[PDB]
Amino acid sequence: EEEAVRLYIQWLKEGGPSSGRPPPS
Repeated sequence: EEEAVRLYIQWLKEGGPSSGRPPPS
């Protein structure tokens, strides 16, 4: 189950403040 993407894409994608944040990976 994707804990992630709400968490991961939460990092970078659409609503994700990237460039200066550690990802799920």
